[PDB]
Amino acid sequence: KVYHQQYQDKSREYDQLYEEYTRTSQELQMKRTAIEAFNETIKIFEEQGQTQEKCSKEYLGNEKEMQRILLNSERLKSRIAEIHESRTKLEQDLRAQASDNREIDKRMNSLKPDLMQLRKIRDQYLVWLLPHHEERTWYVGKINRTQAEEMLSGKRDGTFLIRESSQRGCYACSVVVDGDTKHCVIYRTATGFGFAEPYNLYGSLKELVLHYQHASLVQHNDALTVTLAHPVRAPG
Amino acid sequence: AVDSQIASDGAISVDFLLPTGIYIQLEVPREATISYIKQMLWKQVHNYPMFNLLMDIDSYMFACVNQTAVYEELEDETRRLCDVRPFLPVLKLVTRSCDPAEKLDSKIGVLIGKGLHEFDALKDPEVNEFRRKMRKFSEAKIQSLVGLSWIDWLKHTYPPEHEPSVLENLEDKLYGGKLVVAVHFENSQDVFSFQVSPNLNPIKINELAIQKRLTASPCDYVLQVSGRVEYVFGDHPLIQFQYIRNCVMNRTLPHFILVECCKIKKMYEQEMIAIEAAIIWDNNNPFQITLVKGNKLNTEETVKVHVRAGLFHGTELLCKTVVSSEISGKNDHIWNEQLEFDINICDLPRMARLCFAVYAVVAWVNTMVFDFKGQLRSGDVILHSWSSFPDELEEMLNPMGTVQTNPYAENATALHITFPENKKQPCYYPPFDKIIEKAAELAGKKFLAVLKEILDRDPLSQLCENEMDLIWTLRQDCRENFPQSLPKLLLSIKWNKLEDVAQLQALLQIWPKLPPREALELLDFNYPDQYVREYAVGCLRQMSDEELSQYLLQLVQVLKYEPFLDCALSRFLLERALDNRRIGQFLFWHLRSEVHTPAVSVQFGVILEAYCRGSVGHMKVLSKQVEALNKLKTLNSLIKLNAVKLSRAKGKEAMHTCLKQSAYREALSDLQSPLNPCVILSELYVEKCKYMDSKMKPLWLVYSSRAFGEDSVGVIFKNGDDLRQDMLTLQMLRLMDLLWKEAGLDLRMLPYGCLATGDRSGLIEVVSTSETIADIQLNSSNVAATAAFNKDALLNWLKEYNSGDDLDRAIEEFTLSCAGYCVASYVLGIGDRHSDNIMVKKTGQLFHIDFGHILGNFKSKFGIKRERVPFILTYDFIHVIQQGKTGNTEKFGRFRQCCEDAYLILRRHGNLFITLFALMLTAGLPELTSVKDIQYLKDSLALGKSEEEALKQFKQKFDEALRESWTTKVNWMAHT
Ligand SMILES: CS(=O)(=O)N1CCN(Cc2cc3nc(-c4cccc5[nH]ncc45)nc(N4CCOCC4)c3s2)CC1
Repeated sequence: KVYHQQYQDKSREYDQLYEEYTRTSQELQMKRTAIEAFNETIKIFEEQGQTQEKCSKEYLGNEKEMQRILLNSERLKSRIAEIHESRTKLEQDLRAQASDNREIDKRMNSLKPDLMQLRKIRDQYLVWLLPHHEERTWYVGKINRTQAEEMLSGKRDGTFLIRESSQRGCYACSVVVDGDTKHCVIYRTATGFGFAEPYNLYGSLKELVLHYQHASLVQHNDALTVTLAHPVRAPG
Repeated sequence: AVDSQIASDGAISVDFLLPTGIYIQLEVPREATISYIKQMLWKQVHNYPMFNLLMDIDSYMFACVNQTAVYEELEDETRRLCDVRPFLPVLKLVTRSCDPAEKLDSKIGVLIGKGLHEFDALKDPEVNEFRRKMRKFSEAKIQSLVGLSWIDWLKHTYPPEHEPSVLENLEDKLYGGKLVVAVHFENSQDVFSFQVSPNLNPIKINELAIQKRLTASPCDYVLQVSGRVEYVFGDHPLIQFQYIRNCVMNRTLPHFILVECCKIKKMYEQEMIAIEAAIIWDNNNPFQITLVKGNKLNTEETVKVHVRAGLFHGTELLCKTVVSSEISGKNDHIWNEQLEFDINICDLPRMARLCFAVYAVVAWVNTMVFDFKGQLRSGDVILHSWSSFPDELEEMLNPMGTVQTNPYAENATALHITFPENKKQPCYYPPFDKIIEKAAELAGKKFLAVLKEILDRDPLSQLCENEMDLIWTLRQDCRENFPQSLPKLLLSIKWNKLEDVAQLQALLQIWPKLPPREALELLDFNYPDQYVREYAVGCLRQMSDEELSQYLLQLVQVLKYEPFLDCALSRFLLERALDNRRIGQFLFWHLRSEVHTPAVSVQFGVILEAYCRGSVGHMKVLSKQVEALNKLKTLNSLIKLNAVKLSRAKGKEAMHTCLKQSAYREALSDLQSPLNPCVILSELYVEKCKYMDSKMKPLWLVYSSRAFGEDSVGVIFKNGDDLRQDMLTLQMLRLMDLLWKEAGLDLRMLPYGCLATGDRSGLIEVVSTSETIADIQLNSSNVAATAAFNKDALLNWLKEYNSGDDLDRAIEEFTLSCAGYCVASYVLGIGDRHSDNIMVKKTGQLFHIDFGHILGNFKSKFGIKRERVPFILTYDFIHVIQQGKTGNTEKFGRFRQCCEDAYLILRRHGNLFITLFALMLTAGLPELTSVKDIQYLKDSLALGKSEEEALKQFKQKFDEALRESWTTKVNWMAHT
């Protein structure tokens, strides 16, 4: 009777299994490498047993060398001993790590179809296959910096009241920075509007304002800090 | 504890197995010279019986078992005991003159990391059938090498690189026609300069070279590139040689050394000295398979039992998902059942793949219906399954997975199966000729419009039945107008019946050869046929070694896919690698990098020895490197340890002293770069070698190319990380640079060298005079250290190293390289790029560095997830392009032009990208897991939409980044 509640926490249970398995399988080929090496070392010691027995039959003085050789065959016998035990203890640890990895495929492959069953519910989950918004709130038509500084002085340290530039068919932006009012030129171009050439792709002087309340002025000038939180017509 | 390499200092108790069986144990210092030990043992030899049946020290040499079960005959008596870490302390003193050419078989097993006996230990026919097949051919090449006179040998060992008409795009980056080339004689201290036509033959430089009054034929001399085993000679124009082309292209001075024939003769003779060390169809009935028991103890709550079957030919299924009899899914595993296969035995593809699994709701084995010689697999066969190895998506039964079974028996799954062995005379595949006779017996200007709209849709896009029908219907018409459509056609017909198959095979022979770039598709999962593949490579066989080296990575990954061993691809790759320009080395290196992994261990292992064998000469150099790399691994291991108890600057010293020691300065010095086979390595500039701040503390090796090489080389050895994503994304970048230059666009890109040499090991190549943009920014007086720490730091940087005229090229090279990277990044969906991973050379060139994730978002292995990588631009790039110059429309416009142009060029070869990323599925990358992954490209490249419908999309994406130009600039290093 259960539907969509969560997923993310049980999803990561696969890696809680896979992160240790990959390390374990890696250690198992590594542990098998040594048994191959161990089983190959023995082969050389085994060859020694043959040679010491064949080379010893060479008695072509013979009484004192009967025991000196015997001793060395019996020490060489005792080396292949501890190295058969040393190999067996590693062979026992392979059997252990390998058994543990089988009890993990018992956990790994049991949680894999949970996502396969989820497919019918999961893929069917379907439905689909701001005070600057007013023009006059920041626009102040034909003005001069003198008349711009006038209004803005006394207002908060982040207000927008944009004039029109001294320059023929341009615009300007009079802004109260954290300290006082600063005025920059906003430009017209076929590409749109904006303070500087590669960065003036704004269709309207309003969509610009709307995309500079989020973004800082700092790029165009280090001096021009604060963005635009308040235009004109504050509550209360 | 599994090997002696951890923090320990003193002597070690080693066993000395004499030829007379005299066992002797002696405590010998750990870091002792193997000759010092040989001498040491010799002292006590007499206090032990049989002291007289021995010869002198110098007639005997030690032998051991490596950390890899290999019997290591130690000729080089100068190696430290620990520098040749024997698995067990034991050393068998053998006679130096143990000449049975099993001393060769030692030398080989050692290089590879698999002892040759292991192939005999498999006892399975094919391994031996093919080791012996290749050995015949490998030894034919060794024999080809013996006759050859001087210079002709060079053409076989290090052949010069040719590149016709690449200049018919970009012309004369030379003062007039005249090329400026530099030459000096062998051990000469004085160089000479020449003004030369780029259209002349190298012989003119030799004629000019002899014009030095100091009192031989120009032909008795050869032009070797100064600091590389790279040679330039032959009846060809100077510009045609890739070397010259590059110097021309990057306004660099071609550096040549003149070698007297007798010096190359000398090398040839010393190599030939070592070369001497070479001492039924008519069975109209249904097909069905009988099987017996399984072997699982595994228990499940919601569902009890598990058992499945079914058979395919690539992706295409030929039967329904056949189930089986229910036993005890919590206890009893033994059973028997006759498995129903509603398919005739006559209409069966010789490349048919019988697949098996169980009810996952759990292991799998997939084994082929036919064998190495196309004999119907029949009789009792054991199938060693892959438990907990199935991928998340497989279409019930997995058809993709290997036909080569699990190496483990104990505590690793298996399966019992029998096939119709019945008759004393068996059933073999219909001959390579008889299927053409089957077709001969069986015997569109309007459509031109329709099928162009069908035979276009990208390799990953799979056709719907009706399309398939028309493709087969109008098959002769498309053969004549759309030859490039056979990949689509080869998938149109169901491989279920022989009549169509015959007609299809007939077509291939009478079908023209597609280009190598195109042919590559015919080597993925879609096309498993032994004759399409034989033709696919057919086309590759007609490609340059330089073009070959390009698609080599994924060609090696197709060897991983291959179901057999004696395939045309292996035969081709070895045929090519045995005649290498530098091919053989990468072929060899790429193979070891994976021989460590079970499923490929036999595969690559065999191929590897088959190379080593045909490479009896060069063998020394490859080993020189293997030793060079191991020494690095350890020094790094010690570097990790040091870093804890050592100061950043004290651990540097530690590293420096370690390098300065007898063992290091010998091993990892004066023996050829693995990254570039031509690049010589020579003396280390120790004082300048370092290790990185990173979690794996990677080494930074600087190689002062002594006297001859103009400047220094710089390598990065990194052990602990998967260096394969980089290795592939860097190769992808090399392609984009290829394609753009092809179309006509040198965006001055830097896909710097990268090779993963093993398991989480490998090398990155260092780019000279470079710097991280984070590095450039901090440690600079940011506009008199007053405002915005970022702005113009990157500009002043360039200004510092570029004087007047130079500043223009610098910013010019900055722009297009930035443009080139901006596109290539987005397109390949390279994520989480920050000023810490973007870099700038002192030439102005820009480039990328930490390729953690591609074709989706970067999330660590624990929680690996995907996200669309948007196009990104930083304020910092624009600012430089601009120069800070408040208003323009020619430089930040030149940028956008390039950006657009580039994006459009990639779109055209979008299929080439999707094909390579598709062949790279086998490789096993954490990212490339499925065809759902390659599907990212289709979107990034806007592969459905037309050029201008798709340009408009990107034209918008690019502008939207100019909107987030400071916004992204912030994300690059604010918190970072
Ligand atoms: C002095 S310090 O080295 O200890 N320290 C740590 C890092 N350094 C900056 C650099 C990091 C860096 N990482 C990489 C890399 C990292 C991980 C994976 C990779 N794939 N490719 C490169 C690379 N590739 C690099 N090269 C550069 C040029 O040639 C090319 C590479 C550089 S340069 C400076 C401060």
